[PDB]
This record gives sequence, C-alpha cells and structure tokens, in this order.
Amino acid sequence: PKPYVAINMVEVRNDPKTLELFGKVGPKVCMVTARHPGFVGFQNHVQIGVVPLGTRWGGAKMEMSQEMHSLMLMQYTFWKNWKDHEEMHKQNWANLFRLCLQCADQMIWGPYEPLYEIVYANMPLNTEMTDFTVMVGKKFAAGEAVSIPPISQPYGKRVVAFGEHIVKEGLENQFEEYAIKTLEAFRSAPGFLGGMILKEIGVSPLGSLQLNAKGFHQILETANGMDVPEPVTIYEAPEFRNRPQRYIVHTEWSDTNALMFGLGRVLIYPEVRQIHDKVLDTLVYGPYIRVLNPMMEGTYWREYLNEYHL
Amino acid sequence: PKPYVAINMVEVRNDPKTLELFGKVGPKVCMVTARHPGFVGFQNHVQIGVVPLGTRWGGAKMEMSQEMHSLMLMQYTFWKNWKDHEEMHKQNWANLFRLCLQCADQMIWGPYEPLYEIVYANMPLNTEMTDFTVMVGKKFAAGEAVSIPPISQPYGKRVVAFGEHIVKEGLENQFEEYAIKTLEAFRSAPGFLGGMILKEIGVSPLGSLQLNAKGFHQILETANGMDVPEPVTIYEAPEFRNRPQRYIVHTEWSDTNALMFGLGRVLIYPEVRQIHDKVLDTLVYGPYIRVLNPMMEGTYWREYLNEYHL
Amino acid sequence: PKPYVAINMVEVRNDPKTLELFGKVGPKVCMVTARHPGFVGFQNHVQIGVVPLGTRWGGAKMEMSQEMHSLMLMQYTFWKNWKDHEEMHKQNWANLFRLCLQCADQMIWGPYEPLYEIVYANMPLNTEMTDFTVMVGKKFAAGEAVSIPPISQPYGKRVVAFGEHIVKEGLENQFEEYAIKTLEAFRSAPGFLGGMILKEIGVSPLGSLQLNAKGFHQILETANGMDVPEPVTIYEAPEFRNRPQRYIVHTEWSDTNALMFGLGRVLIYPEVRQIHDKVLDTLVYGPYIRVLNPMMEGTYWREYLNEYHL
Amino acid sequence: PKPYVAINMVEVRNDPKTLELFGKVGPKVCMVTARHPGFVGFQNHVQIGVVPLGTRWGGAKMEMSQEMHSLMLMQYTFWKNWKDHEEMHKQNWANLFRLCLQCADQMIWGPYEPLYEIVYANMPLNTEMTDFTVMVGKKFAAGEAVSIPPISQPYGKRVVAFGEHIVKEGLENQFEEYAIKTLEAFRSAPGFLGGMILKEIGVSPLGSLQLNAKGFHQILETANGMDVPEPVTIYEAPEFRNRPQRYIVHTEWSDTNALMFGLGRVLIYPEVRQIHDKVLDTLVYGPYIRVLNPMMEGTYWREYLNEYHL
Ligand SMILES: [Fe+3]
Ligand SMILES: [Fe+3]
Ligand SMILES: [Fe+3]
Ligand SMILES: [Fe+3]
Repeated sequence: PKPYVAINMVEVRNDPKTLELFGKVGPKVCMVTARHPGFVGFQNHVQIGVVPLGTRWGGAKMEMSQEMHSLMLMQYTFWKNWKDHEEMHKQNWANLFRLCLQCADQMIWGPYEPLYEIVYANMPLNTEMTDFTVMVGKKFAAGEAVSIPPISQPYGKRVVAFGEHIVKEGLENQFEEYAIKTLEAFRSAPGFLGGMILKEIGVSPLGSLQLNAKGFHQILETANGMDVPEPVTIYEAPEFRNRPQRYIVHTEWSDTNALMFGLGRVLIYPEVRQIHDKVLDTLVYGPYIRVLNPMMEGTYWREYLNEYHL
Repeated sequence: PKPYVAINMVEVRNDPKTLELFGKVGPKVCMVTARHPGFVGFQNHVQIGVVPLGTRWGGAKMEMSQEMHSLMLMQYTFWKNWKDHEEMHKQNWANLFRLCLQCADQMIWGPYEPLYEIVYANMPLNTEMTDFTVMVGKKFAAGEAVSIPPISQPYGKRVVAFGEHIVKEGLENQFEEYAIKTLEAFRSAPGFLGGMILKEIGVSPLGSLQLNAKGFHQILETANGMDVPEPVTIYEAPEFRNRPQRYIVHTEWSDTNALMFGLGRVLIYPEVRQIHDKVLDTLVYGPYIRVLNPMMEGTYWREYLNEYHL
Repeated sequence: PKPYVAINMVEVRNDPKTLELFGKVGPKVCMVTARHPGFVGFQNHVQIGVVPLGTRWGGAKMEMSQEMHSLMLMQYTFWKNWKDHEEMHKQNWANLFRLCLQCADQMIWGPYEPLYEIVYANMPLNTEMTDFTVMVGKKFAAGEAVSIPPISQPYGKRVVAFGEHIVKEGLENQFEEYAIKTLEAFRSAPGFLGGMILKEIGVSPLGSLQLNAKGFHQILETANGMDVPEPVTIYEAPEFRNRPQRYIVHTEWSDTNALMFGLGRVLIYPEVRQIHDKVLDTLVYGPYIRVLNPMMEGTYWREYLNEYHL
Repeated sequence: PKPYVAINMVEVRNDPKTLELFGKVGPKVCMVTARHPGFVGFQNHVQIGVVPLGTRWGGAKMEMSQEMHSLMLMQYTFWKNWKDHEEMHKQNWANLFRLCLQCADQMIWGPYEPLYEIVYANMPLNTEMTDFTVMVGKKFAAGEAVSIPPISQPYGKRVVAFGEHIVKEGLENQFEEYAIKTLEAFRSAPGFLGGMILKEIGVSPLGSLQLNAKGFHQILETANGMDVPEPVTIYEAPEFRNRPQRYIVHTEWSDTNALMFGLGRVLIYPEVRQIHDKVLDTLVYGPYIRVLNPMMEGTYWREYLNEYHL
C-alpha cells in the first residue's frame, strides 16, 4: 500500500563534528523508531545543491555542498498510517528527545516535521549493481519483463530532486492530474529512477519540538536531555496544516546531469512543456527544486509500497 | 554437498613485510594443502574493521585497517570431511610447519584453527562482472531464471561480515532455526551476496601448533623449521570442542554500506527484528561482527557446494 | 582467605582521549563497586606486550605499547564470594551502565568479564621502597624473618605475566599440581614478586553487557546511558562456563628482563623444565603470555588474602 | 575457420619516445599489412610482467612495467594461410622495411617472427560494456542462450597470459590432448575470457630481417631505409622450425587477480591439477608465463575465427 511520510527537516553546521552525528545518533533514532510496528522504513537526505534553472537562481549550483557552512537534512520516515508516527513519538518521547539533543550543538534551524500523504508513487525496489541478475531473472520467470524497473542504487549512489510546490486554493485537482502526467513523462528520460508526489496533511508537534509553555522551558533548561519535558502540546498534527496546499514532487535520478536534463524536459521538450504548463498555472509559489543526496536508507519501505521484495 | 571448514586465525603485524608474506607464502600453503584429494577450496580474509552498531563499539569502524598496527587473518579451507583436514596436516607436516615459520617474525597471536560444520549455506558461484552474460545465459537455457544468483565478485571486491555467536546449552536448536530465517530475510537486502552458518565442532591441534611437551620445545628451538618437531599431540580435534556452542554467521555484502544497512535490518526493520530477537534470546555472548576482506580465494569451493560450475 | 576474581576485559583505542578515561571514569567505577561489602579490592592492567618465546610470536615484543593502535585492558576485581560480584552488578546497574558507556566511543571489543577462583596464591603485600623498613621491622619483631616478602612496588612499577592455559578434560588435576610446582620454582628467580593461579568458573552476564533481546536493543538505543535497560539476562554466570577448562597463570616481576629470564626458566633451566613439561602435556591451548602493566591498584586486596596489613 | 598466427617479437626501450612509435608507426604497419586479402586481423601486446608462481621467479611481478628499462612486444597478425603472410612480406617489402627502421633507435633485440598454427581456440568476440545488450539479445533471438560468451573488453581492458611450453619429441599428442582439457577447465574460473593453443610451424625470414650476406649488409648500411635491401633469404619459413616443438598457451583474463588465481588452478585445484600434471610430464622446458597487455587490436580476427560478427 501507499505509506505516509514524515519529513524531518533540520539545518545543521557543515563541520566534521556533524558528520560524526550521522553515524553515532542517526542509527539510534532509526532503532528507537523501529520499536513501532507501523514503521515501514526511512530515507535520509543531505541537500547538496539547488537546480539553478539557467540563471533563475544563478548563485546556486547542483553540487555546492563543499562550500556551504550549513547542511539541510531531510529525514523521511515511512508509516502505515500517520497516526502511527504520532503514537511513536509519544510512546518513545524520552529516548527520542535525548537523541535529538545530542545534535543540539550543531543545530541551526529546526526540527520541523511536516506530515505527508503519497498522492502518486512510481518508486521501484532499490537494487545494487550486483543484484540486477536476480531482479531481471525473477521478472522474466514471472512473465513480467515489461515491468522491469531501472537499477536504483542505494546509499548515496543517486540524487533526489526535492520539488516544492504551493498550489492555489481550488486548483489542487488540476495540480495532481498534470503533475502525475509530468512524472509519467519522466519515464522516458535517461537516468530517471522513479518519482512520487507528496501532499502535506499536517505537522508533527513532538517531531518539531513544539510543546506548551511549560514544555518549551524544560527544553531550554535541560542538561543534555536528562530532564525530560512532559510531552504536552497545544495542537495535534492536522491542526497545523498549511494553507494553501503544499506539495513535494520527489524525483530520483542516477546523477545530477540526468537530473538537470531530465527535469529540464519541462522547459526544453515541447510535448512535456505543455503538460507542465498546466502545473505552473496552479502555483502560488514554486517550483523550487533542491538537490538531495540519499546517504542513509531503510530501502525496505519500497518493499511495503510495491508489495514485493527482492 | 556441504563441505567442512577449517578457519585458521592469526594476528600478524601490519607492515609492508607482512604483505610480502601474502604473496610469497600464502600460495605455497595452498599448493601443499591441494596435495590432499579432500581439499575443495579456500577463502582467505583480512579483517578490515568491526561493525560498531551505533556506539556499542564506538571506537571501532567498518574500515579501520589503515590505522591498525596488527592484522587479523581468517584463512578458510574447505574439506569434504573434517578428517581430511587432520589427515592433510599429518601427512604434510614438514612442509606446512616450515611455511608457517616463514611468517614467524610477523606473527603476534596464533595460529588457532577451529573446525566448523556448515549448518546452512546460501553461497552462490563467484562471477566477475565480465562473466554475468554466461551466468544468466546458462540459467535461462536451463529454465532456472528464478534462481539466478547475484554477481559475487571474487578477489577483494566484496566484504564479509564475520558474526560470532556463543549459544547457551540447550538453545542450539532455537538458534539454528531463527538464524536461518534471518539469513533468508537478508535475501531482500540490497547488496546481499549470500550467507552461511558455521558450527564449531573442534580445534585442529596441528593447525594450532599444539604439540606435546617435546614437540612444543622443538617448535621454540628450531632454526627456520629445518628441525621438524615430531607431530605428536595430546588430543584430537573433537577433544577440544568449546562449550557452550560457538557459531559463526558468515554473510557477504557488495560493500560496507550494504553490509551496515543490510545487517542493520535486525535492528531497524521491524519484521526482521522479531525474527532476530529469537536469536538474541539464545546467546550467552554476542553478536560481535568483524568486517573481513576476502583477498585470496579458491572460488571453486562453491562449485563443490552448489554441485555446478560456471 | 582466598577471594574470587572478576577480570573485565576490554579493547579500547590507543589515543590521548582514552587515557583521560583512565582517570575520569576508572575511579568512579571503583567507587560504585565499593558500595558492596564483599568487594575487597582491585588491580587494573594495560597490556604492554607479549612474550615472544624466541621467534614463536616473533612479531610481538614485551614492550610494544607505543606502537599499537588499540589497548587491551584487564581490570581485576576481588570478591569475598563470586555471588557478591553478581549482586553488586544488579544493585548498581544504572550507575555502572552509565559509567561504562562513557568509554563507548573508545571501545573496540568487549566488555567480557569471566569469573575466576584462586587455586593457588603467593601474593605478598604491596610495599613502596619507602616502606620496607616497616616491613622488615615488623617481621623481625614477630620472629618471621624467614617469611619476609620481596618489595612489590604498586602503581605501575612492576610487570605482570598473564599466562593463558586451556587444559584438556580430565587433566585439570595434573595441571594444578605441576603449575603450582612451577610457581614455587619461580621463587628462586630474581625479580619474582609473586604469583597466583586462576581457574575460570563462569562469565558475568551484566559485566559483559549480555542481556536478553529487549535489553540488548536498549543498550544500542540509549543516549549516553540515560535510558537504562532492564537488567534481565538469559543466563547466570555458571551457565557460561567454558569447557575445556581455562586457567590464568598470573605472575608478577620487577621488570620485563626479570620476566623474560624468569619465565624462561621453564625452557632453559633443566630442573624447572621437567616440572613444566607436565603442565605442557595437559594443554589443548597455550601457553600464550601477555605482558601487563598494573597502573591503577586497590592493593588492600592482598591484605584480605594474606590476613595481615602493613 | 582457424587462422594462422605470426607473432612478431621485439624488445624496445621503455621511454616516452617508444610510446610515440606505438601511435605513429604501428598503425602504418597494420595498414600496409591490410593490403593483402589473406590478412584477417591483429592483436598487439606489451609485456607487463611475469607470473611468479610463488617464489619460483620471485624477482618478477605480474605488474612490473613501470620499473622496467625495456619493453617486450608481441604483435600477433592473423592469416587465412601462413603463406599469405610470407607473400605479404615479399610484396610489401620496401614499405615494411622502412616502417620497421623507424623503430630502430629504440630496438634492443629482434625482430623475431615465429609462425604458429592454432591447435585449439575458444576465443569469443570482443565486446565493450556498452555492447552486451546487443550480444545477449542476438543470442537469445537465435536460441543460443547456452553459448553466450563472457564480455571480453578490447583495447587494454584485459590481460593475456603468454604460456611458453617446449614439448619432448613424441609427446606432442599427449600435450595437445591435456592442454585442451586444461583450457576447458579454465571455463569455470572467474574472469576467464577465452584461450587458444598455438603450435610453432616456422619462422618468417623477412619478418625477422634475416637475409643473405648481401641483404644483411644493406640493412646495416642504409640511411633510414631509403636504400632497400634485395629481399633474398637463404631459407623459407618451415626450414627454421624449432625442434623440440614449441607451444604457446594463450589465455585471456579480465584482470591480473583473475589470471593469478585462474591459472593457479593447475596448482591449487586438485581436479585440474591432475589434468595439468599430464601436460607437465611432456615438457622439456616450461611453463614460463608472461603477462601481456593487449593495447592495439584488430578484433575482427575473432569474427573470422567464430564465423559470426556482432
Ligand atoms: Fe518523526
Ligand atoms: Fe589447516
Ligand atoms: Fe564486574
Ligand atoms: Fe609479419
């Protein structure tokens, strides 16, 4: 089935101390999150750049991570229902608060965790280059050679285009129809590894460290998280649902050149350009496309999505 | 059929003199070992690191071999019966003792050679990236497309997870049932190249240089092995069988990232986590996972195991 | 009386960060351990080398600690009964787990805590070079000039030979008889400071961080130990008793030269060589002798052993 | 059909001037040689090392070309009949002599051109890594999936083992039977790209610059080849046929590691070792195995050999 996505967004310092926190805190958060049975996987990203679109953002590059002082992280977690994510944060609040405060001396902005519903998904199983013989052998034996997916390599060997779209009130049905048609047109592009369309349905309060006045002061006052705040919030997740409607267009590409000319088909390929013009006529903001590197992954979330493994 | 494994374990210095002994003594030992008809192959490893499991062993890294003063070597030899290995060491004792003493000025600990029985094996044929066209062509012509194995590249192009498990008395049947189910669950992980479960059944006395009192003094007294000790031991191999039962969980991965997130499924994937919880409830020691690099290989041992070549 | 010994074995990184943990965590562990009345003292060691025995381990030296990337630590604790050690770990589990996890980012292997019974002991009171006038004055006034011990200087001013022996089933009575006679023969060697023979009787589960499946996951998931695992183990200490029988032959020497030629009397002194030949005829593994430096000590454990102080 | 091979052997200096002669003279020689219709292709090699076989030639390495002062070149030309090669050299003698004398200030030994008959051949079509989709698609459409060859990459992306064997008089039938069985056993080795067995049938006089006394003096006297010697020789090619019989065992491997452990199966794999023991019992000289790099190739000679292209 289609899972629900929580996207944890943080800005951290770009220094060697922070990349130690990728391997010493990141796995522990995933292990605490995996105590809940509704957890079906994760995909963690570091922003490496921005699609400039010619000179529209000409100060930005697709690979600019070596020059930035701060790193944007997008940590996806996938859930059977979005209430499973809110139940996970409440039941594991002491362990998760203490782990998140280990990243405190690196954190610049955040955490901010909007919740998303998957509107459309074409996301294949992640395979290494050593695994494609198993993949095409199983699909040929099942008579499904026409549905053999591309080789989507896990753990930092592909790039993600993170496309932010804010759609005018009343034009959400027109966005979703033609953004789907745009992503089906990307299937012809070389290096396209798959795509999904995410629709924001709320913001997690506990994942965003948004408590009431007593809880907010206990966050500021605690020594390394030993003094755990009482996890009382003033809102639940659908009460912070941003209007007008936010959409993420998430597409995966084998490299940044395939991303630049593949996504560029909405500008340079005239048949795809008329399709994406209907998307552009619904937007109050966007498109702004961040380039992400999926470092740490829980690739079995695509096994839940595609209802098939290996 | 399933062969028996002798695992020769030595600690040697990490210096350029030692890596000359890989190419000037290592092949000679394999050639003396191949005088016996029960010898079916070998697989030689160098430990390159330890799986840290978050911060459980936080001073350890998966790739730490450039910083270590000493190298752990695990030299597997594969045998039609474990008595063939003990017969080989007795019949070729003078040549093997002299070759092992060429590594003497580098050796820090060892040699220690426990003998193992293969409980479970899913170990495919080793193929290069130039050989997969032959592999999928032969399996399609035989109507076995569903059993096409992953590309397991020989000679240092993959990594080995060496998982040490000591199982409580009486819980060996529960370990073997659910460690098998854990290794079948690894088939879904990207970059999984195969696995086997080894059960310790004894320790070779001649392979461990364990003689009686007269033989031990002749080992210390000899000049470069020219004075060969009489190979009289005080025990045979099943008389040194460690209780409680030692198990090796040997899994092969395309790279260390595939190893870290693949083996990590027993911590972060909730369906595999319940399976491996039954493994953890049988352990008096472990799991401790070393990361090994298979440098020198006798890959035809998998032809004996899978009863098929090419 | 003869106390029981728990030997905590860890491998840590050899870096200046680790030697800060000797003085900032080590004393706190000893202070938590001293809450129990059955605690009678401690002796903490760092491995500085290996006895090479000619060229048997020729890559090893007696003083090689300046070149090693990792340090082996042997932390002895002495107990009136071995159940007092298991009762101490359960009652002080939260404080001890949190202190042990301060060493986590340095730890490579371990912790592993086998429990030992003292078979034989000739271990004198530790005296400084300023204290021998008190020692010989008290022994002359008591008419015990014939039992005046050697000056065994505490706190890093002597070396320890850590002799590992694994004895065949049924030959444990022959080992203990002639290993005692070997240690009485060491009394004639210059620089011999005393010796004891330790017999492994079990492995502490809490001291080895060996919990059940829920406890093991809480060890991996916790942030610096603030989230304390429930200390439920699947075994008690005599249920992990290694067969065949492990022995430690622990001897103390004034320097490494006295150690090398003193222990070498089992090879070069013909009267002691026939005695130790009966020890060698019982061994399935060994002898392997590590060289240890006793840095931090609780020297009053010898006051309990010898039933006399000063 | 099976072509005939002329192998031009020269020793040249290892300097940057010589590698200019690879690209400025080498192609011109191939273009003059292609004037004859019996020319079916070429394969030019540079020796990069020697198989040491443990310490049998321990001063030699498989990759030692960066340290050598001189380069051995083996330039294969393939012919429909060996008389076509002798007819080519006589008809194009002025152009070929002038091109060969452009390499004169680099040449140390040679040229020496023995002629060979192909006894056995398993030499697939050369394909790039971009061409395997065409190769497996054509073989599946023709119902020949069982005979899909390995990917043999042209132009320096594989290595050649050049195995010299001199066989006793009367044992040539025993050599050819079991050297064929050895090369069929190499089909199981990883990275084996194919093999052929060459039998020396003569030495080309014009290709070896072996003229009569007047022609030899005109070779020494000429200014850059403008003064062309009269190509009168004292012998034809079967009159210089070396006795006892020379054989080349030519095998191709994806890399030097695949070569070392693949060819090593005649020493370490006991089933192949008994086969190659019958080869060794026919040899008065050898085996001596040079490691060659096939830089410049005329890969369409395998299209003539396998009677099929693409
Ligand atoms: Fe969350
Ligand atoms: Fe062995
Ligand atoms: Fe303890
Ligand atoms: Fe020629």
